[PDB]
Amino acid sequence: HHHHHHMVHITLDRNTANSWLIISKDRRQVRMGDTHQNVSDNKERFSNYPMVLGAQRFSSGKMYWEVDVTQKEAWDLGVCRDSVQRKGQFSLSPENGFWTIWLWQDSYEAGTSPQTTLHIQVPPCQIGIFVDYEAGVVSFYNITDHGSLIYTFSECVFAGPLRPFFNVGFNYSGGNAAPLKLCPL
Ligand SMILES: NC(=S)Nc1ccccc1OC(F)(F)F
Repeated sequence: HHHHHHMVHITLDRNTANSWLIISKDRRQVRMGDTHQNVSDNKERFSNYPMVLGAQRFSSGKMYWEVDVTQKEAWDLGVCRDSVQRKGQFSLSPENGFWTIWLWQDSYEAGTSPQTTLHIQVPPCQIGIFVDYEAGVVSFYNITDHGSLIYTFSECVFAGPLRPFFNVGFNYSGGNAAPLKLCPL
């Protein structure tokens, strides 16, 4: 791909974070803490899952960013509507306002309903995310494998402003403590 030149500087929005997340000073890294992180509750926080949004809102144009997933066992990445549900149980689907991929139990899947199996030969350590608002496209790239395509959502019906979306995953196994990191341009 030649999407790198639409690079945007993403930062994480603390106010949206699940109360167990720890976001770095520079707002570019996030990990699962081993307890509640001593913050007040608010209507923006994701309650049920270790999720957080980017601060940036996109309603036009082309945007690109990269995320480091090194030595994680589980995570979700992509974009979502600004108005997605925060409280309770929900599935990651375009019907619910999410355009995402994930790693879970040694398989990669796109968050369609029902989910779609991904075919990745080189497990990625960094993922590129490209959004073309006007075209209705969200694409994912394997930066570890020379930028190879992972998945494209097309004919997207965004129906609102978009925010970068992250899930660091639970750490029941003790093998998923590593952070998500926004990579430098
Ligand atoms: N709120 C729920 S249902 N679970 C949850 C979410 C975020 C951090 C911790 C959580 O409970 C757990 F520790 F049991 F997983």
